[PDB]
Amino acid sequence: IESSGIDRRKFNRSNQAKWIDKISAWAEEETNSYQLPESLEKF
DNA sequence: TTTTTTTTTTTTGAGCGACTGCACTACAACGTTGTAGTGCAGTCGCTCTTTTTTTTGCTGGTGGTTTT
Repeated sequence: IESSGIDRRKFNRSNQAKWIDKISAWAEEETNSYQLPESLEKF
């Protein structure tokens, strides 16, 4: 846990859990950008 | 095979990016609280060119406009 990393990441993981329902969509969630190793290491 | 009427407009920009406000936790100052950093959402500016390039048969040839 970093100072830039807020404790509301479980809400983003719950939003990503509701995203995996069907593959008919085309646009992914913005919160996947929270799960990047280039962004998590800098935070 | 015939025939009738009639004068009212509307609608239209959206993605990119910043400003500002409220919530939310991390961490140091004085268990608790104030300050700092970030996320999310409502509100708002802005801005979207320029232009020009061509061969065509004067009557090419038994052709041909006009009055009773």
